[PDB]
Amino acid sequence: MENVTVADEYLQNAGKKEVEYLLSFEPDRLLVEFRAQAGLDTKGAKNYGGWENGPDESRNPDGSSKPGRFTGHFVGHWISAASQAQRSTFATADQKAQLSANLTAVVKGIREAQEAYAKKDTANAGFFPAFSASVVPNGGGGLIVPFYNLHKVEAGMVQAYDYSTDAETRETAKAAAVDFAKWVVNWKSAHASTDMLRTEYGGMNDALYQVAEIADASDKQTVLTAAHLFDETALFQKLANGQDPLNGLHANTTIPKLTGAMQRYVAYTEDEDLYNSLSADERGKLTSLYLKAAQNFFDIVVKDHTYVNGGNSQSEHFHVAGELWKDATQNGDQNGGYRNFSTVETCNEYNMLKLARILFQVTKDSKYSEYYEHTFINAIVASQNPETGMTTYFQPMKAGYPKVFGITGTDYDADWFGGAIGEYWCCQGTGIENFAKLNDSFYFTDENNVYVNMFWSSTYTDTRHNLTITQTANVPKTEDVTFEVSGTGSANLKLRVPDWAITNGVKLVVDGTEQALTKDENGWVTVAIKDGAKITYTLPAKLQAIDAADNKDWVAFQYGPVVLAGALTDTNYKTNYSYGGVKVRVANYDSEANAKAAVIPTSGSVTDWLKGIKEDASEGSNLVRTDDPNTGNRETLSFKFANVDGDAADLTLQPYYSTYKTTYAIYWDMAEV
Ligand SMILES: [Mg+2]
Ligand code: NA
Ligand code: NA
Ligand SMILES: [Zn+2]
Repeated sequence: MENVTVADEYLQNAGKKEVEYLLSFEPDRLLVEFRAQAGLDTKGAKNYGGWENGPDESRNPDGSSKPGRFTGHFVGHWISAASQAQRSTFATADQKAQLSANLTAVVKGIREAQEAYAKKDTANAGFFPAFSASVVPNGGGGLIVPFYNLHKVEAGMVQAYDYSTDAETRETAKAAAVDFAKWVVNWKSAHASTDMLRTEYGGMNDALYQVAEIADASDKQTVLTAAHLFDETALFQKLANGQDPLNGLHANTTIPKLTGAMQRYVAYTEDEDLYNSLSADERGKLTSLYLKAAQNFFDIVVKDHTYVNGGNSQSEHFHVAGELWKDATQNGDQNGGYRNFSTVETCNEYNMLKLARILFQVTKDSKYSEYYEHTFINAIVASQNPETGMTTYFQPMKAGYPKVFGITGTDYDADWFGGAIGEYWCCQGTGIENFAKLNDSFYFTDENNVYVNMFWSSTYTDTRHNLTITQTANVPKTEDVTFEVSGTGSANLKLRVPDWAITNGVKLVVDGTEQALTKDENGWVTVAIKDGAKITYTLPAKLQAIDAADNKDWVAFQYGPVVLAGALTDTNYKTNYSYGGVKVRVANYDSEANAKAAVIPTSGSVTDWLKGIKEDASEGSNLVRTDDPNTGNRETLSFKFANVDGDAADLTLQPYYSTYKTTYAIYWDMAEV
């Protein structure tokens, strides 16, 4: 098991805020709806409200009756995140003791509700009673996407089994998760003619495959059957056959299904007894249907459906391949609803990162690491307000919007949000996981190989070996990454040659001698390491312009792995949003800010102006790096346009990921005088 301490100050703050937020939740309030539906004493507690409202006005903080709600979804994410925080290195010993006690109380409380519910309703024994079993699988009575909500609890239980230090808690989580899988099988055999894939079910196949790994031998086949009930093979077949069926599909609905296809692959290939239990046909389909569907999905998404920050979707859906400008700009800027601002739901990138991660673990292809790094910085890290810890729903791509974050719904950050009842969007629930597990994908151990997935100052150890690796990195503020190795034994360090680096300037020095950048068949350079190894890896950052396939005149700028944004106008977090959907905050457009994002070359064409951008961002470039590399931290990166007219001439471009106090431009409108 990896242990990774994080020395990067921006990521330390991000992770510490999340631990504080997780600690602000009370177990009895998380447990209210489970208890109520199971007939157990609720101790007069209220649920946390918003998407965690239930049907009953006396238990809902806002007093509403049968509101649109997603009961259990955020409780499930909280179990995941509080578990992840036990494994991660942001929480102190004392924070971990308290959060672990809280996790144990929630896991035991849900198990108790499950068991009490099973006696009230034997036919549905094993159901997690977050809401009425009568609305499975399509919802009803204001309860939306039941299987999606249950998926979070089931996924949560696996994380608690994996990461709780409390033996009873692990055993309780396993019993709960296996009993829920048995429920899925019993429910579906009783409702054999009911389609349970038409309504969003989250990553239920994924979670159940993960349950099969933890189940007792005599339960595995039952859990595998449950998992496979949630494999949408008709979708997978289309994808495997090289179709792009995505136009009109809900994006966050779809992505986790393919992570579940990959979990099937992993579950069967990593347990020889399971692998051997398949037919020859089934065995071949692991590769020809499941892996192939996921590989092809990932590729079509990144090539044809992805914005410069690694994100996808508009109004929560995929649209026409390549029509990114159209989706981001031709859907209105009026306040409220889901319009231009509704690009790049943040859940989608949490899911894309998990898909890239399991594709990496199976294939070792460096392209998945390049994507991971890019999207982790420019969509996930970018999603957080560094003062509050809260996270985004949408990420607008058209210029002139602010970033809008959620609220706590707890006494955390009361100086910002006062006594307001929380909302607990999906994006806030994936959000808490993003920051609880923030250090889980820096390095991957595989036999005596150690893959460097991202470049961050950190220290890596693993209980399976006796080497310690300390990385110091600041890219792209400074260009040298160093590694220092201590301990005993040997290993093979695997390094990516980033596409974002100026290729001819990349240099690898190992123990004071330059090494060639020879790649293995998966794209990795390999360095033998042992005690006292010292590596300097020079990665000069490339400045580049990235347009949309459907509009050469809508252009974002990126320096090394950091997408830049222009700071346009001041924003006020108290008034800069409206509502859309179910209690979702959506950004309000600033048309004066948008007007500043016109990039008008003083002389010549837009094409010639773009050609005059230099990769090294030096004097003479049409976009010039202005910060001193040797002063300030990474977020002090700063750029200015040159040879342009109007307001853009005076703007600062800085990292998108750290921009939150102003409206911003990621994509600029290139225009002739
Ligand atoms: Mg796992
Ligand atoms: Na083009
Ligand atoms: Na001001
Ligand atoms: Zn979401």
